Amino acid sequence: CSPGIWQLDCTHLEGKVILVAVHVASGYIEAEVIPAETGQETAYFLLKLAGRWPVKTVHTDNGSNFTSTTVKTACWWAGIKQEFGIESMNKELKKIIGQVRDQAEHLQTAVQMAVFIHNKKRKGGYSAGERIVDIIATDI
Amino acid sequence: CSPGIWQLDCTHLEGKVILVAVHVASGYIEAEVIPAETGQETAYFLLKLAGRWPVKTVHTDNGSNFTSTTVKTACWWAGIKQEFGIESMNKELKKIIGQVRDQAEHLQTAVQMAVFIHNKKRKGGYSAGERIVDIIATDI
Ligand SMILES: [As]
Ligand SMILES: [As]
Ligand SMILES: [As]
Ligand SMILES: [As]
Repeated sequence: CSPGIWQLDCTHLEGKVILVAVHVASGYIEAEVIPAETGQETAYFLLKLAGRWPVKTVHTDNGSNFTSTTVKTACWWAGIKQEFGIESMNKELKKIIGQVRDQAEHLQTAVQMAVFIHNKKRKGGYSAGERIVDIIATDI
Repeated sequence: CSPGIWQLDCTHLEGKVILVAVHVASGYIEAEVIPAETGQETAYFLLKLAGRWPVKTVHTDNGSNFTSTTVKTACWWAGIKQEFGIESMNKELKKIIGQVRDQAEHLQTAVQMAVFIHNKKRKGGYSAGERIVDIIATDI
């Protein structure tokens, strides 16, 4: 699929919220533990993502995630569209979080350790972190 | 220079702390407004950075920035070394922040807008965001 398509959803763990972005073409992920599910936090994450990758469109599993004017303003400013109307990651990620959870005091540390492990793991046969960079560089 | 060298420093603005990472070979930046200058926040940012890019070494302008065991543990786990013993960005970035500051309520929004503007600006003649991806993909 197109190199500009992203998936953005939130999951819950230990009473906290984890924001999870997936680059659909590569399987690369970025993730953050956020205070709670707020439009303001979603908007921040979108702006950071867009300043780093060529983000064209973002899909989500919960469309109400994007209804706040803060989110719509971020998407407007960054030139991002949404699709009005991947699972192997959110499973794998929570699996990897589980494996490393006791090795870190704060969930946020375990989450970033798990993202690192996911993006560097070679499946075949590049890693997801290698694929995204190769896909983006190629499209240039 | 080598594609694995990063620069990480903190600057201050409006009573808040901005963490600024620069990919030395490309001029690409990532930045975050953080509560205050804490080892814990530095460690989080390092782990996120490392899960996304092939980070080998990080330089800083304030070596005491890296003395907390939290930071040393993050660097240990991610395989990152520091150099025991770029300015055009921190100037340009605060300049760009200034230009957009009134267009956003929170400094954190202005910071991400400024990072976006910096990484997408074409100097010549790719943008910094294009250069980093091309440098990393090539080194694969
Ligand atoms: As969400
Ligand atoms: As959007
Ligand atoms: As700092
Ligand atoms: As280090």
